[PDB]
Amino acid sequence: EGLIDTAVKTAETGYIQRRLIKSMESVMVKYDATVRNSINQVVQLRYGEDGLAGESVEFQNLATLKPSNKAFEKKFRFDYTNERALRRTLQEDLVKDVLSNAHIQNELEREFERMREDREVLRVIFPTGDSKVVLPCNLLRMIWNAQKIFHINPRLPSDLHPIKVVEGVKELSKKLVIVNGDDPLSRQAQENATLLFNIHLRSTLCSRRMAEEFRLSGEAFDWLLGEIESKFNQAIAHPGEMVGALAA
Amino acid sequence: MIIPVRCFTCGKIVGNKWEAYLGLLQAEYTEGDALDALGLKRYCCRRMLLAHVDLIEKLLNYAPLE
Amino acid sequence: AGILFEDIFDVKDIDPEGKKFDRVSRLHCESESFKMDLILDVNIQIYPVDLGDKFRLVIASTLYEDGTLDDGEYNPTDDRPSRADQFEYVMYGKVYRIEGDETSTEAATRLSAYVSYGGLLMRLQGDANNLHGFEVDSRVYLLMKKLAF
Amino acid sequence: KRITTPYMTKYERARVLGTRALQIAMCAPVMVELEGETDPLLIAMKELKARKIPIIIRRYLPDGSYEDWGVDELIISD
Amino acid sequence: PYANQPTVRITELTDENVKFIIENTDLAVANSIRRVFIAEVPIIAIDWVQIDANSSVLHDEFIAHRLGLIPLTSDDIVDKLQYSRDCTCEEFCPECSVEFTLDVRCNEDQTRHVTSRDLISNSPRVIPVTSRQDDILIVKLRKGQELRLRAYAKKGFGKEHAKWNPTAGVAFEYDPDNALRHTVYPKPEEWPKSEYSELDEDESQAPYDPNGKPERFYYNVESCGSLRPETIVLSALSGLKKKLSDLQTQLSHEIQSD
Amino acid sequence: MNAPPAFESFLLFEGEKKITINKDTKVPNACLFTINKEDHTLGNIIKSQLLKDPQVLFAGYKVPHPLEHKIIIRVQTTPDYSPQEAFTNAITDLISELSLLEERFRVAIKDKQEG
Amino acid sequence: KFTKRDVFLERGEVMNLLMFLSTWDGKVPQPAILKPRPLWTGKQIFSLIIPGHINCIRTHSTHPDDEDSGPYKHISPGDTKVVVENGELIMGILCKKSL
Amino acid sequence: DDKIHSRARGPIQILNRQPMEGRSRDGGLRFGEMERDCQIAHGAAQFLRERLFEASDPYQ
Ligand SMILES: [Zn+2]
Ligand SMILES: [Zn+2]
Repeated sequence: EGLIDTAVKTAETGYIQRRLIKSMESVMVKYDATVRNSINQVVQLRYGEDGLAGESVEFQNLATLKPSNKAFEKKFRFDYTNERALRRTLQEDLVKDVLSNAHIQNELEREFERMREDREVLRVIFPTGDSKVVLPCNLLRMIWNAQKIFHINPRLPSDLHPIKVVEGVKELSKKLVIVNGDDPLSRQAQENATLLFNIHLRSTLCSRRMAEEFRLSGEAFDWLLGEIESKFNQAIAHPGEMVGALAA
Repeated sequence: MIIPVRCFTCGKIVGNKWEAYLGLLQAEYTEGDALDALGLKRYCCRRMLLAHVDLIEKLLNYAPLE
Repeated sequence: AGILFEDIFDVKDIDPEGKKFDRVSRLHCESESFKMDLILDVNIQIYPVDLGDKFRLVIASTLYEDGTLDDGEYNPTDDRPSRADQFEYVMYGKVYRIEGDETSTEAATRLSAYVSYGGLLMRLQGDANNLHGFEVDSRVYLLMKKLAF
Repeated sequence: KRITTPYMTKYERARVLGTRALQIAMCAPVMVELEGETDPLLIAMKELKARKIPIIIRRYLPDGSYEDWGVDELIISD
Repeated sequence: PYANQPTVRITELTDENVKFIIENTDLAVANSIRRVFIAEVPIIAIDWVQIDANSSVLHDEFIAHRLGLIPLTSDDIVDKLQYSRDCTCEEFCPECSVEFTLDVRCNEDQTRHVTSRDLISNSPRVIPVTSRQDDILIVKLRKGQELRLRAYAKKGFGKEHAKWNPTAGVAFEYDPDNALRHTVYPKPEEWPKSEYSELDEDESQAPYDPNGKPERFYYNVESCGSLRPETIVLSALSGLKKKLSDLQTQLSHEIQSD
Repeated sequence: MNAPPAFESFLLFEGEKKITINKDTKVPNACLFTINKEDHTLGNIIKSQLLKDPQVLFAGYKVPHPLEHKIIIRVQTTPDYSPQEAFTNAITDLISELSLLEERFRVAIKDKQEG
Repeated sequence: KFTKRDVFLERGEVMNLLMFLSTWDGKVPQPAILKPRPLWTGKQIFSLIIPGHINCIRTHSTHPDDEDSGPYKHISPGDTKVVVENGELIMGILCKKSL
Repeated sequence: DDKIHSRARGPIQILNRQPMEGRSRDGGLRFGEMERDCQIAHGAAQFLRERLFEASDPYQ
C-alpha cells in the first residue's frame, strides 16, 4: 500500500508542480516596488502586501496582544508618581526631570494612548489571540546583543531618559519607508504597509520596559536603532526578483 | 571458483589447506574439529573453508580436447 | 585579594532526583556560618565525595596572591605563585545570571549567583550581603578543598 | 526626481561585477591600484569595493520611463 | 624532556608467531610500530608475470593474481636486494630481482594440481614456502591444457599492495583490565576476561585509576611463512629508524637553507 | 580508470619537498610543519614525543584529506625555545629510544633461544 | 553526545581537535578543571567553534515540560534549556532543535 | 566507470543541431524544463540564455 501511494504521488505531484509553475512564470517585482506580470497588470501594489523578501523574516511574538486590562496598564504606562521606583531604575539626574517637567508626562501619556490604540488595532486585526507573528527584525535578539556587548548589567540605574526613547522611536518610524513620496495617498499607503512592524516596535520599545527589563543606555539605544534600520533596509524585497517561480 | 590464496580479512595463507581440509573431513573428522586441527584460530579465516564453493570442477568438466 | 566569597560547607544530599549522568552529580550542600545554599556539580569520578564531608569553598577572581587579573589562557609554564597549591579541586567558569528577590521599591535581600564551569552549574543562593563581588559576565574560580576534620 | 530604491540589488551587483570582469579581461584600464593579483573578477570586486566602476545602471520603470543610477552614487549591499 | 626506557619480554617464541610485551612506552609508539608491522615491511613477492601460453579455464589475469599472493621466503635476501624503482639498469637484473619459471602441461589422464612447487626459481634461497603441509594450489589443469610462463620477484611493502604483507594478524592489546576506562562497558559482568587479564574471577573490571598511563602493550605478530616474526619486528624497527633519520636530515637541510 | 597508482603514497614527485616550514602569524613562536607522502605513522609518534616536552605549549597534527598524502604538524613552544630545535630533539630522542628498544628486543630473542 | 555535561577531555585530545578548526585564534582556552588534572569539557571546546558573539535560547529534545514552572529553571538537572551568550555554549545539549 | 560521462562540444544530431543523447553515443545531459524553472527562480537570466543558446545550438 505504501509503495503504491509513493508511486502515484511521484506521478501526480510532478504534474501539479508543472501547472503551478506555468501559471506564474512571468510575475516579478518591477523597480516601481510593485508586483506585475508580462502584461504589466498590477497584481499586488507591494510584494506580499508588505514588500519584504521572504528570507529575512523570523517568527516573533506580540507582547501587547492578548493581555489583561489590568496587566496591560502596569506594563506599558511608566508610572511617574512612585519616585522610589524611578530612583531604582533611572538615575538621580532624571527622576527630578521626569517629575517636575510636565511635558514629559504629557508625552508619556500620549505614548500610552497610542499603545492602547495599537492594541485595539491588533485585536480587531488578529482575532483568536495569535501572538506568533512573522516580522523582519527580531527586536528581542537585538536588545540582548546590545546588552551583551555594551555590558548593561541590569542591576544598576541606567542613564536613558524616556524622551530619548520616544524621539528615537518616532525618528525610526520615519526612516523606515516603503512607499516613497509625500503625497497624501503615498503617506497613507506607507502607514498601512509598515503598520504591524511599527506596532511591534512600539510595543517592545517603551518607557517602562526599557527601564525595567532592558536598562539600555544612550549609546546602546543608538546602536540598537542603527542596527534595526540597517536590518530593515536589507530586508526589503529586491526589485527584479522572480517571485512567481519562488511561490510555485 | 577456486580456493583463494590468502584470507581477505586476516591474510593467512589458506590456499594450501583446501585439500587437507577435504581429506580430514573425509577420514572421520567433522568441520568444527577439522578447522582447529588445521590451525585456524580466528573466525575470519574459517569462512574460506566453509563458505568457499568449488566450481572449478564443473569448469574442468568441459575439457577442450579428449 | 580578589576573594569574592569564602565559607565552609558540608554535603547533605547527592543527586536527589536520581543520578542522571555517570561522572557528574548534584551536591545540595549547605553552609555553616553564612547559611547559604549550594548546588555545586563536581566530577565525582576523579574527585569522589560522600555525604557529611566538609570543604572550604573559596570563589576567587584570580589564582594569584597579588591579584594581577590574568587574561585567561592555559599557560602551564608559569613559576608565579598560585592559590591552587592548597586545593584538591579547582575549576574555571563564568557567572551568567544573578537572580534575586528584588522589588520595585526596596532593594533585594537574597541573591542567587548562577555560574557555569563550562557545563558544570552551581547556584550560590543566600543573602545579598556577601555576594557583592559577583557581576554578570565575569570569570571566577572555585578553589575547594575537602576538610579532614 | 528618482524614486527607485537607493540600494544596489544583488542582481545588479552581480551583473556589474561580471561585465567589469569581462571588460578587464579584454585589456581595459583598471580603476584601482593592483596589489599583485591577476584574476579579472577579483579586480572587479576590488573596484566595486572602491566605488570606481565606470558604469551607470538604467532601471526601467513599468510605465516606460527610466532612471540612470551610477555605481558610485547608490549604496552597495555586499 | 627526553625519551623513555622501554623494556621487552618474550612470552612465547616459535617459528610461526611471537608473543612479546613492551612496557614503559607511549601508546602512539606502540600503534605506529603495529602499523609498520602490517604496512612498511620490506619483503620479496611476485610483481611481474609474463604469460606466454595459458590454455586453462580461468582468466589470463587470474594466474597473475594468484601468483602475486604466493609468499616467498626472504630471511637474508630482502636486505640485500634493492627496490626496482631505484635500480640503475634495464630489465629485471638478478641483483635487484629474482626470476621464476613455470611450465606444466597435463599429459596423463588424471587432472593436474599446479602447486607452488612448480615455481622453479633461479636463486636457491628465494623459494616458496615448501622447505619444511601441502603447497599453495595455483590452478587445476586437465588433459589437453597447459600453463607456461615466467615471472620476476621484487622488493616491496604492504603500503603498496597486500602481496607484501608478511604479518597475518597482529593482536595488539593493552590494559586488559578496563582500568583507564578507555572503553565503558554498559554491563561489565556480561563480558569475558581477556587472555592477559590478571584480575580474579570475582571482580568484573579493575577500579578506576586517574593518574595512570597506558603501559604493558601485548603483541602477537603472526608470520605468514615468508619472514620470521622476530625478523619482521627487527625489520620494522630498522625501517622506522631509517624513516626518522631521513626526516631529520630533510628538516636539517630545510632549516639550513632558510 | 582514474584510480591513482600505489607508489604515490610514499614516493616523492619531482619538485615536491619532503618537509616545509611555515611560520604562523597569529601567535609568536608557532610554525606549521607540512610533510609530504606520509601518514599517521610518522606524525603520531612525533606528536606524543612533543607532548612529553614541557616547553612545548601546543602540539598536534592532522590530515587535510585522506586521499591526499599530506599532514600538517603545528608546534608552539615558549619564546625562549624555537620549535625547530623542539622538532629536532623529538626526532633525535625518538630515534635513540627506538634503537635501544631494538637492541633490548634482539638480546631478549637471542637469550630466549636455548636459555 | 559531545555536548553532554559528563564529557571531559585531556590536553592531548583538546590540542588534536583544535587542529581541525579553520578559525582558531591560536590561544588555548582555560580548562574547565585545572586540578587535580587539566580537563576540558565538550561545551567549552564547542564554544570556540561558534563564531562571533551569538545569543540564542533553545530547548532540548528530552526537556521535561514541568521544569520551567517549578524551581531549577536556570539550572537544569538534565542538562537542557540551551543557553548561548557571546557565542559560547553555557547550558543544554545540542540536538536538531538547535542545529 | 559505466556511468561516468562528460562532454565538450561532441557530435551533433542531423535534424535539430543539438548534442546527442546517451553515454555510448557521447551525448550531453538534458537541461530539463524544471532546471529552467529553477534558474528563473534564481533570476540568473544570463546563465539561462547561455545554457539554452550559447552551449546548445548557436545559429545566425
Ligand atoms: Zn581470516
Ligand atoms: Zn637491476
